[PDB]
Amino acid sequence: MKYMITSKGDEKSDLLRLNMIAGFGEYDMEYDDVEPEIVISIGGDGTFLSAFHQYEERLDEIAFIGIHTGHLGFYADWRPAEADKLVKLLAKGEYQKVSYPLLKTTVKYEATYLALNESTVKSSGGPFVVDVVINDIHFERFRGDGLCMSTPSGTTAYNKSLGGALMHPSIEAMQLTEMASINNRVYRTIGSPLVFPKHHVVSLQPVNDKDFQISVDELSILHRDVQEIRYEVSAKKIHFARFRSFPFWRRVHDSFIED
Amino acid sequence: MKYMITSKGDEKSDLLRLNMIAGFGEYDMEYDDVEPEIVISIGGDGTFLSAFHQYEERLDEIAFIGIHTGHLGFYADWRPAEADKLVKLLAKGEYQKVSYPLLKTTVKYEATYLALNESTVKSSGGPFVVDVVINDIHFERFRGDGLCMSTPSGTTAYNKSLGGALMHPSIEAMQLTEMASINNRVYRTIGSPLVFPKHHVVSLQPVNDKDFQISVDELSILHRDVQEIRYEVSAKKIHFARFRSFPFWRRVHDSFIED
Amino acid sequence: MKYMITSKGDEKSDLLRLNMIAGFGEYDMEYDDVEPEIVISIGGDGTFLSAFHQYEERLDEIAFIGIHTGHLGFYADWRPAEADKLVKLLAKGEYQKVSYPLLKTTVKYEATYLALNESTVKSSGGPFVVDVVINDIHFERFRGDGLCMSTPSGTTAYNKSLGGALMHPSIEAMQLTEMASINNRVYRTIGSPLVFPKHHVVSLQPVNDKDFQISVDELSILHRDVQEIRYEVSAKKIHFARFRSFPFWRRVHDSFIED
Amino acid sequence: MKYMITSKGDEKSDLLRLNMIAGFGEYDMEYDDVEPEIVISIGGDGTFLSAFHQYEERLDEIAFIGIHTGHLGFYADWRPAEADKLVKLLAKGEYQKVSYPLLKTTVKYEATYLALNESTVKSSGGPFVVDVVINDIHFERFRGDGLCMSTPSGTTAYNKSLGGALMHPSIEAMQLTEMASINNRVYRTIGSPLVFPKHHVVSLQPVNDKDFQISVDELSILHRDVQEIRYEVSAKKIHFARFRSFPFWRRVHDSFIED
Ligand SMILES: Nc1ncnc2c1ncn2[C@@H]1O[C@H](CSSC[C@H]2O[C@@H](n3cnc4c(N)ncnc43)[C@H](O)[C@@H]2O)[C@@H](O)[C@H]1O
Ligand SMILES: Nc1ncnc2c1ncn2[C@@H]1O[C@H](CSSC[C@H]2O[C@@H](n3cnc4c(N)ncnc43)[C@H](O)[C@@H]2O)[C@@H](O)[C@H]1O
Ligand SMILES: Nc1ncnc2c1ncn2[C@@H]1O[C@H](CSSC[C@H]2O[C@@H](n3cnc4c(N)ncnc43)[C@H](O)[C@@H]2O)[C@@H](O)[C@H]1O
Ligand SMILES: Nc1ncnc2c1ncn2[C@@H]1O[C@H](CSSC[C@H]2O[C@@H](n3cnc4c(N)ncnc43)[C@H](O)[C@@H]2O)[C@@H](O)[C@H]1O
Repeated sequence: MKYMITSKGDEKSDLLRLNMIAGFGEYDMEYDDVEPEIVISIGGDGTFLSAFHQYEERLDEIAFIGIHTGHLGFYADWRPAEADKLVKLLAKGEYQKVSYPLLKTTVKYEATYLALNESTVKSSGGPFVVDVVINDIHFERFRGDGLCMSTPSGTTAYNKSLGGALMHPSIEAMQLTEMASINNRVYRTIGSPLVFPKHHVVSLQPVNDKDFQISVDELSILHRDVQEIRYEVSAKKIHFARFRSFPFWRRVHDSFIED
Repeated sequence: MKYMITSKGDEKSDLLRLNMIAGFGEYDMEYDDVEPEIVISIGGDGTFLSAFHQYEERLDEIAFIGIHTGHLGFYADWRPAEADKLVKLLAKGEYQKVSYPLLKTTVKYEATYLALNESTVKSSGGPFVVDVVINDIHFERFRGDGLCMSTPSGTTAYNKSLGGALMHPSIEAMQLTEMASINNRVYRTIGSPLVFPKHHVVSLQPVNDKDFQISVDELSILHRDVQEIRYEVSAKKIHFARFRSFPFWRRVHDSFIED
Repeated sequence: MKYMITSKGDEKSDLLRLNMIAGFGEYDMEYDDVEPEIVISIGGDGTFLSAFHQYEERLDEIAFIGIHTGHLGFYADWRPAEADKLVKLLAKGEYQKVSYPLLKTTVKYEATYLALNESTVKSSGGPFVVDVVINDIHFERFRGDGLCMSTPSGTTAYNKSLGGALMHPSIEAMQLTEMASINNRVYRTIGSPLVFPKHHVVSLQPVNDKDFQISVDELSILHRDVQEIRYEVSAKKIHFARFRSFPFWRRVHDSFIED
Repeated sequence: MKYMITSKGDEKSDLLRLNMIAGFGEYDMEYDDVEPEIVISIGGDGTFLSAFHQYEERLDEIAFIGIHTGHLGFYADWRPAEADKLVKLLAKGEYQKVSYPLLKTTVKYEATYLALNESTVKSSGGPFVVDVVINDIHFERFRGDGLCMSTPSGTTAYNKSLGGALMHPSIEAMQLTEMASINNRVYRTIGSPLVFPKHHVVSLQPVNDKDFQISVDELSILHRDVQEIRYEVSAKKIHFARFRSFPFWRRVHDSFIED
């Protein structure tokens, strides 16, 4: 199979990558970073996120795998010590694929983005004020620091820090959380995180200022003269190559409770 | 069709019920509170919850409708002034059915319960301490006041007060929230609400004391010599009779933002 | 000096107590559990809390010291291994006293209680609903699970679990936190914890049911036919005997961040 | 007395100001915006905050008064309709002064600032990571969006939105709240807001990046090559001219519960 390997670019990760490439040389495996079928990321979740965005135009043709040299690995299944076992298993085509939901962001002045973790919106530094419209229905006028829309796998990231729920990635949904909402006599938001199914469309519309800092995972990005920001669950999915059982809730336990 | 009407039992609700029965007398509609096909609740959500539990052995044969004389009505679609329009529409079979997910609780010493909103667990007054087991995997030792497991329609109730996410009821899931968790050097919980798909089983197991106060919606219930408490999304669903568009997110807006 | 020692009552604590008493026998130190000037607690914070309540009628005549055999010790300064150094330092009168604020609870049908950590109020099992009156001014109608009023040293306990602020115990104040407040169109609470100075009086008044479960630290206590529950910062203080520097914020760091 | 009046600068506020000046012309009152003894603000809390910062070098020589043409007025005592009664009462020297605590911010590369509401720190857009040092004791490594340090009167503002406690302004203290803290296996913060007495010093120190966006009330301000950010309760206080009883907790009730 065609494969490539991205590295965090430190000594540890670069050497592990060189060793895996040497190991793949002993099988029918071609290194191709233009049209790979397998993308191996060696580093942290940041490296993994970069791999995803490198190859987001061929998501349906790629299965992703992560090796963690950190630190945490929510998108790592593998420790560096098991790199040889992985080469072997991967060479013999010994895996089933698992798909996770993604988030489509549309910015209208249209620019469209795909997020694996989340997309957030904040001011250019003045007040944030936006109207939140759900399936063409006006839901609330949000005043505060910003808003975050998360995929299920993203719920353990920024979402978690904002008080969001952790959602199993078999659920096809997206989750909206508030950053520092203003609530008083005058000014009212729901307060609570909101979980939306497939085919629901959440639209953010400016009230005064039309300049926003928009993030998509690790990318952040001042957008000027914005008319609308639209969120929905993508029709596209990320596919992981999976080689043993490592359930989501065990990954959550390992990352947050104890390992 | 066979129908019945439950009332909150105050003057307003009883008279509305008598008037609807008189109105149904002008159509091919038989009052039968043993085997109804339509159950009309007149009161608040408490009255509605009682109606549901009255008839939970024939959920697949019944479509529910709520008239609110309160106050709030998350399970009300109807104001008292529209009672005549409802009699008319209902008589002519002019409706599509909408189904919402339910929560199965199993208490092992087996007693099984069905919740429309939630089931909660707290101590008999001493410390609460339970082990939380997800699909046979030990996830955490919870120390605090209690735990709440919510259906999607229940997410606006007790769940919301505990910091839970609001979930659209088209999502087949259940949501676990903490009550006053202890977190320190020693003692660790996830903190965050957790959303589980269909077929996931969350099990609570005692550590010291085996006596718990368990609630299922409005029913609460000291259980003695408990071995296990098991939660999963039910295979059963509640069916509503629905006569116009009144989207979930608009109901949420109306109940929490402004009406 | 007159002293006594309370023990958690396990093997470890009882033996440490016997050894300290033997060590005190070599100085001018009289064991007197009726009118002690020093009260040594050996166990956890629960043991310490019991010691405090044992002797709350002679708080101005007593200095308290805690040895932790647990676990956590917010009211422990001492590990079991330093028990000999403590006997020595204490025998030679080698200490300055530090005072912490206390909370006065008055229950009117008057019963008055003193809390070192907190006093809480919940239902007898039905709805909790109370009117919150601050210095004779009606502030809110609280609907939810209950309320907690904390001393500064108590802010690390139940208060912390309810989202309360941690307050340095040099601040003469009390802090009110909510348990699962209901907030919607109809029903409104402040949401936020509230910190009150000395001489402010917070009064809770029943709306329907007049039966409440009231806790004062580890004591809990169904009160019937309640007219009022009144909170204010006590004029009385707890005195600790203190032998080296162990700042509050370092105790907090050690108990919650890492030790 | 020497006085001046700042206006929000809309039609309503400018005309009210012109009318008050005309009314003051009938008493022994000199308009002096260089060395006033009374500073009247007409607008919102934003206008009030600007007045405070206009005159922060002569805080001990000035008593402040606010008229609200909004909206909310936490620093307003007065509605526009009572402007005449105020001119009269103020002319006759008919008032007692009330003082509120302030927050000193020191930024070391020293620049010092005084806040009436709060000072916050966030990244220049990369990760925020800072070491939190309390009275020279290392307390935590904070990873997240930022931190907020609030005065007692500021606790109803940004602080409240971040989950902070509301504190009565007779308490001489400052309150530190987190913005979106990261908490996992690796990375740990206290979570809870922290309340510090007078004479406690909280210091923030950079870990990697040394560029921060620092706010002081409405002023925000990229600081480059930062070595330290230091917070303590100021020795300086803001004085209000006060003409009738309008207790803090009633102001809170009116702004957040109902008016
Ligand atoms: N999926 C997931 N779960 C848990 N942790 C994750 C995940 N993805 C990344 N990370 C962790 O994010 C950290 C840097 S990844 S770079 C971009 C991500 O930063 C995250 N981020 C940004 N600000 C915050 C805050 N304030 N809190 C939590 N997470 C944040 C956000 O989700 C972005 O997608 C590092 O500790 C990773 O292990
Ligand atoms: N589904 C739903 N959404 C929103 N509000 C609801 C719902 N169902 C009932 N209610 C409201 O609950 C109140 C009493 S219903 S009796 C049993 C329910 O009480 C609810 N409960 C109990 N304690 C609390 C607290 N502390 N907070 C919120 N909700 C609570 C819980 O969900 C139970 O299912 C009344 O205001 C109803 O309009
Ligand atoms: N002051 C203080 N700080 C931190 N931890 C404390 C403190 N005092 C006691 N404790 C801890 O409380 C636990 C049992 S003490 S018995 C009575 C106390 O229980 C506490 N309690 C009760 N329910 C809860 C919940 N749900 N969360 C936190 N704390 C709770 C409350 O403050 C009472 O005063 C044990 O881990 C002690 O180390
Ligand atoms: N003291 C006080 N209490 C309550 N509300 C206040 C106060 N001071 C100002 N305000 C309100 O802040 C709003 C704009 S004032 S301009 C600078 C202030 O903005 C506030 N701010 C900035 N971001 C937020 C967020 N996200 N939430 C709450 N407050 C925020 C912060 O406290 C700054 O001092 C307006 O509604 C005022 O009535």
